[PDB]
Amino acid sequence: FVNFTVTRSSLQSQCLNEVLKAERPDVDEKRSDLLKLQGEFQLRLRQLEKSLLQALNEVKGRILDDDTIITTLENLKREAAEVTRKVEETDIVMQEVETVSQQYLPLSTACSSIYFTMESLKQIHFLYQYSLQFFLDIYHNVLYENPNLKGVTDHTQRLSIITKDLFQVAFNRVARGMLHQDHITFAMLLARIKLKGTVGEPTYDAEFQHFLRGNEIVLSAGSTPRIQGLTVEQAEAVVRLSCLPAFKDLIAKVQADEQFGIWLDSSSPEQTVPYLWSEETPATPIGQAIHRLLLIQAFRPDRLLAMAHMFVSTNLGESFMSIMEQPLDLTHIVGTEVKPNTPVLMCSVP
Amino acid sequence: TEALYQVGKEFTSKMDLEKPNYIVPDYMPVVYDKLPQPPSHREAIVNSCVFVHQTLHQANARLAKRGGRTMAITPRHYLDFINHYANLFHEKRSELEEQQMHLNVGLRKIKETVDQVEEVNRSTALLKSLSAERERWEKTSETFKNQMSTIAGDCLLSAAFIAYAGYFDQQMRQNLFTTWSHHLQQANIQFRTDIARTEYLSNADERLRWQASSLPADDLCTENAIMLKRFNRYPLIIDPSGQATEFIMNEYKDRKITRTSFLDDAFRKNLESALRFGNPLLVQDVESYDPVLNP
Amino acid sequence: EPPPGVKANMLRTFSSIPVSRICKSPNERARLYFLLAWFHAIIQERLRYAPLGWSKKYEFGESDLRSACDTVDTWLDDTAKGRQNISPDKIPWSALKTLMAQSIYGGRVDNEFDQRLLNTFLERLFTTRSFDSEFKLACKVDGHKDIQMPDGIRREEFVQWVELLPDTQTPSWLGLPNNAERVLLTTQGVDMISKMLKMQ
Repeated sequence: FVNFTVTRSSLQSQCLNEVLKAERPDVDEKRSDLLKLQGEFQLRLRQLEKSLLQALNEVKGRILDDDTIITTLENLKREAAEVTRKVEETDIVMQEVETVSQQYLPLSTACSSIYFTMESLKQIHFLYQYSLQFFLDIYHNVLYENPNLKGVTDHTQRLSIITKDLFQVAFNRVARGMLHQDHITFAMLLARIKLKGTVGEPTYDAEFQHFLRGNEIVLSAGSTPRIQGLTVEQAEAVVRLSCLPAFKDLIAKVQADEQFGIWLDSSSPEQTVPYLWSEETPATPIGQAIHRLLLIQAFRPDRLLAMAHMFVSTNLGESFMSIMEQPLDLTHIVGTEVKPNTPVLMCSVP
Repeated sequence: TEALYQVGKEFTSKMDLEKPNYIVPDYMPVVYDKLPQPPSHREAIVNSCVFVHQTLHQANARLAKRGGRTMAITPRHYLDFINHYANLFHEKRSELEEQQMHLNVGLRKIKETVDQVEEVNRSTALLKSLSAERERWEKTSETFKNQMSTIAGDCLLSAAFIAYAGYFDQQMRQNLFTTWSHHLQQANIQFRTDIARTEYLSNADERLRWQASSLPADDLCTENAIMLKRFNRYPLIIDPSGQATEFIMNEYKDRKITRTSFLDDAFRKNLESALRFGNPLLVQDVESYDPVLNP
Repeated sequence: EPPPGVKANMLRTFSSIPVSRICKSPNERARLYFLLAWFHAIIQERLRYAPLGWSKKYEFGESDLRSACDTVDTWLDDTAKGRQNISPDKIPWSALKTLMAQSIYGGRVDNEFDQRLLNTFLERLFTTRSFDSEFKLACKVDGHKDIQMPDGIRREEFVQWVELLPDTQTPSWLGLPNNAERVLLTTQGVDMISKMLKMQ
């Protein structure tokens, strides 16, 4: 068995090269010429070393006896030195190429993360089968036929637009072939990926880690007290959420808030989640979104989805998920997005 | 375990696995119950081979319990493992002796040239130009004994990777190789942790030609190419993107490879031709495998 | 699959039906279509609350909507014999209501109480009162506010009204209690978590 599976590094290199070709064609061409030059340069150096060794191994008597051997040795050494000189020159030009291409690494990382999320999407439904060519078509759509790059020339703004449109188009095309109930889940993951690509935001590893699982925190009979105004399930949710440093004084904060009960019976509490987490520095709006998500999961699980949507709206924009509410505009998709070789599978519920 | 151990012993008889300076570890990673209490170096080698074979069953179990897709581990995998071990050991030993012979002859010729110039300007300039080569050759000749010592373990690990790691992805390949390396460490088997697998089992010329044949610049792809080059059993390629197909066709254009499929009407004829004229053949759609290839 | 909500359902309905279909000689026709769309949306949206919206999961689909549209066109043309404007009390409300009660959306009903509910929606929705300024499609959705009948007489006004509907849909839009979604929502939320946990 010889399995050709997509690795994260290989896909990252592919996407980095593709965005370099699209955005900086001169830099990409120079890079290609440089790798070809260094490949043949290392080839030549290896041949020269082998030839020098074999010339020493195939000479009889003494080296000085035959001047032809001496001339060949001198020529080989001269060529080796000058090819090496070209090697350092190519190395510095690669340093220039590398410092140019350093700017597009986060986009390639996001590309690899999005593709591997799409591959993992098959775990939640058998219908969610996606090839690498599908994600590459999405990436090509974002890079070459993006209407938002029509008049923009600054490389930084083009890269930002490309990064935004990558997430948007990926969600649109994947969710058109997903059950609506799963859409938010995909959006959630995309947000988390876009959450990792922000330099100024923290990791939120513990908050997401308690967001998932969570029920694994075993509570004894004495561990969970009886809080007035909350049910047993709500009380255990408060106890589990209190494991965080930010929610350590959660029971006291809830008890000290007499209006909290009103918020517990509001139609849309996710819109007015009260400030119940203790933190020394003010949380970012996305951090506030995760704190409200934790509070809602603890207190109003029936509205969790709504809060999750708000979380997406905080990370990816208000209109990120708005296309799914619109009817399927099949004309444009068939005319432009679907290749003749690609069948249009239309899978319907009963 | 008895059968695997005895097969390893009989098949590695031609192997030069004798290390009189080998030290038995206090905690021997024993997988063979009737392994001698003071094991020899060859006994440790074959015991580690058996451990490598059982590690694949453990890995298949681990992927099975997680819902992953596993392929059956068979004694033919063990036979491929030992065959590759013998072949790679012999190849590396031969290459290293040849390299040392050339280096020694070059060094003695340089020394003779120095004696000749002592007993003029052009040859002194040549010797000044050859000083770096002489230093590098002496250093490489010094590393000869360490390379000799690590040959056995390096070849064992490389053969295990060639035989067993093809179906699995990058993470599982790394896990299996790390497990085998750790077991060799517990068995006091010498191997190198610095050289990469692809660099060890392929040269730069082959990698450059593979890049010419449109093999993607990836470590896993290079490992796949090495497997496609050194295979004992005929390879089965899994590539949804299909670039492996073009890589094979590009690598075998000069030898007139023919593309066919199990579902094609002419396949049998094509196969017959490929068998009679000795030409490379590429058969697609192995999910519809025709058992006529069984012999 | 079924549209996510009433707004999406009605947008899909107005997108599926041609403009020339709705904008024929009787100016009132558009409102009828809007009414039908609303009715259809409500009916379909009651399937999501599988035990409560209807006693049984019925396959209210595009065929029923097309049949209802054909019936509306047929009887409107029969009554409004090529006239620009038809008086609202002259619209054959009895014909449309009976045909939708017994045949269109009606033949699938095998329960007398679901039939009573379908008759309920038809009686409330298809009357002359639907053409008033203060007609009320839904009452007390969030305790205080409610959904008004748009004051449109052309299709594009109704499409704008549907497009301006908020994103705060509740089962009270369908006549169901607001808690009828609670458990379902909770399950889906937990479901999301599981799916997230399954993809790491």
